[PDB]
Amino acid sequence: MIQRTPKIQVYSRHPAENGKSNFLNCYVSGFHPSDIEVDLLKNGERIEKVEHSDLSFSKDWSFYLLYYTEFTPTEKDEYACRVNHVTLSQPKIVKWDR
Amino acid sequence: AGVTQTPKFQVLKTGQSMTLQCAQDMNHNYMYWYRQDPGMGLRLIYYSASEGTTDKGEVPNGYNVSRSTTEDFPLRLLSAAPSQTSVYFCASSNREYSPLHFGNGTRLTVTEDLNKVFPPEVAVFEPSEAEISHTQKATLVCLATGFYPDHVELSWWVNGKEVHSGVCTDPQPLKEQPALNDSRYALSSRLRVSATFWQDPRNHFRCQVQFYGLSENDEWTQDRAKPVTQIVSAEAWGRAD
Amino acid sequence: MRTHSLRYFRLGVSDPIVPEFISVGYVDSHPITTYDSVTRQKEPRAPWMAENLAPDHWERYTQLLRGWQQMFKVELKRLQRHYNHSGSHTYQRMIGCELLEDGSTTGFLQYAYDGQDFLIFNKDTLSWLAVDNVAHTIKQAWEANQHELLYQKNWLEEECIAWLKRFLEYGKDTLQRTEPPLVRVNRKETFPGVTALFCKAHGFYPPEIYMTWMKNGEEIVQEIDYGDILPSGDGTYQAWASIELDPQNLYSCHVEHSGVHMVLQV
Amino acid sequence: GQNIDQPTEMTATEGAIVQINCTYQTSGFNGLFWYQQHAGEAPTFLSYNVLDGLEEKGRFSSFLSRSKGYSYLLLKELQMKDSASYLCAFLDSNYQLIWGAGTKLIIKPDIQNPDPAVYQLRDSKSKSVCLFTDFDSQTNVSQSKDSDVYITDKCVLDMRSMDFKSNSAVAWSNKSDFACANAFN
Ligand SMILES: *Cc1ccc(C(=O)O)cc1
Repeated sequence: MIQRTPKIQVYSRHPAENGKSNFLNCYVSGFHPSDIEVDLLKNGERIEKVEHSDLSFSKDWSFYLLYYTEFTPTEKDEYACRVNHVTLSQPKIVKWDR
Repeated sequence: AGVTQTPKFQVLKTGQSMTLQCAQDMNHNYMYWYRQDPGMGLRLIYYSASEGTTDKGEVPNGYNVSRSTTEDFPLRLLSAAPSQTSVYFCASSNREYSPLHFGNGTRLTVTEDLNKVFPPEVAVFEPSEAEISHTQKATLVCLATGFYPDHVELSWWVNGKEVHSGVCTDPQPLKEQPALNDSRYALSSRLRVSATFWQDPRNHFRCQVQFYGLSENDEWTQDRAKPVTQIVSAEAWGRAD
Repeated sequence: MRTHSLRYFRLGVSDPIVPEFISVGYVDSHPITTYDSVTRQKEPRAPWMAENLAPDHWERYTQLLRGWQQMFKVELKRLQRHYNHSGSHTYQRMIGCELLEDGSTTGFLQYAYDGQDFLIFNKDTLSWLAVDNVAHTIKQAWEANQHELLYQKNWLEEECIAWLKRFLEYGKDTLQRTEPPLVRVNRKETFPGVTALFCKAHGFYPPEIYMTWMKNGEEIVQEIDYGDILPSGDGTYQAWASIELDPQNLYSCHVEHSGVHMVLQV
Repeated sequence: GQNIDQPTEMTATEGAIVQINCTYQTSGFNGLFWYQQHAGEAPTFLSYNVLDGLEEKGRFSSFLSRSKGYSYLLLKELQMKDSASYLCAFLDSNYQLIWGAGTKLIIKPDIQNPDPAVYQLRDSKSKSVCLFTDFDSQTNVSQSKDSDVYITDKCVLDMRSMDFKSNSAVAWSNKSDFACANAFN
């Protein structure tokens, strides 16, 4: 049984600018099987009102989703994306930079 | 294997309920119920794309179905109406686009009054002496008369065994009163054999009509015998004179 | 117009924790339809599908999908029996067609077991390519049914393309629109010893975009770093390309999007 | 997924050929079927066409032009057993199965030595019936307009042990005075 670990990418809808209303994206792709768990963390803290695209299907048989939330960036606030998958021996946290 | 549909024949009174049963051992997902009426294509009543679902066809009113299992697709008549006089065909198919396998049909007649139900009289007519002399062949005719509904199977038995060779039975019973809505029916058959076979006195020829009418259960407050499901026969013996 | 495609996926899972069965359709990158073993209903995933297809379309495809859900469960169980496989595995189907920019068409049908190529249809030779010996068993049964092969070819070449054209019209204001990319180049000391040129595009639809870096406007550069075409969440997309350089040649970013070529020199 | 037309009825001679046309109008198509339904039996699958062209299966061929909305079922070396109704049906884009009203195929036997005659048969218990037999397959039997008079369809029997086929019709009456010449003209 061959399983594919998810690629995890964290970025803003628009170019970030501290104190301007934006959106924080976590795009989770290339993984198999379909069973995945995703959080957006603000300074290690799980964010509650978080949305996600429905499970999407790729031609190579892998899956992808988008996690997103409306957010205002600042200099002191650290945002990140935590993903668990059967392929991972522990959650993977990816920090947003810039 | 195939599609097992029951009953083959049924008479109902206006208002009566019934269930046609239909079973297939082919693992087919798709089962269908059709009615076939003179001069029009099969019309779908209900279908089922698999166990756990059903949906209306083009003519569902007065019927219902269930599909709790792959094997079975029963058709419920809620309240028999004369408009429901028809031949019903159950069908299955592996898939939405694959060929249909059909059951052998249910011929259903709905009457306002079970007092119009009559079994057949049966007579055998012996071969003409002129046919025998001119052709060295001998045509027996059977005539089933005075029956309603038109639910009969006519068979020829020669010395206790059913025959097919030399037999022609009318495809459809004929109305004795063609005007009348609920006319009683007649049906003819022919059995043709050689003169030498007809002339052997060992030969017993029986015309047998299986009639589908009332059951032992059904209520019957009427002078004449209860017109039940029954075989009516007439017979002739060969003659050497 | 450009290339458009219609694709339908099926996912089956034996012993889910997750639905047993999900189906989703796509026109290009856009979900149009969904169905799963929990809702047991075919639902639109785009407003322009909801608005142009009467209820009887949803009701009829609801019934067909209840059928496909049952066939998929039986088929999967069979594949696990063939393999001596126990516990959870995935069966997957993908069918679809493209209407290319030149008016010519493609069609594809394939299955996956646990996310691996199991069976691929060639609609030209009317044949299934099998990856292993259980595939080659199903290959046989399937290739013995000429009516099924021919039905499939006809589906992919006639029906699929006619559906795709039908859905393209319904969704034209979404699917045939262009949001041209906003492209910015900046030069950044990113880390100690590293100075880099970023060519960043965003706000674009459709998502298909070509971005490269050129040296003296002749040579395409060999050492380019690429940012994936990523959904921004607003129905538009974003991407970048970057190159490292000597703080002191003219470098240029080239972007091709929806029939428009763009050059940015530093 | 709209309309389908076939002939009500066709008549052809044993040993010969018949082509049963089926015309259909649809926006959407997933194939065209022919089924055979013998009198008093269930339909059985004959053929499936979805691509343009001719499919041969023994004595039977099925043709489709997708662009002309047109199929025919061709039957060669016609036999008496081919007598039945032929149902044309197609699938629309949504797998709705739309059925034609069917075509009744009547096969006339090749009567080599016509020997037309009317015979009267007495009841074995006794009453009589009339038999018109041994007539050519091109003979009209006029279904009567006298009301106490019953005349059946022509019926073809095969005495398989003698390799002899014959057409018959039967007539009877509830009237004491009824001659067998009054029947059949
Ligand atoms: C609506 C719908 C859903 C799935 C498919 C498929 O997988 O073939 C087709 C149509």
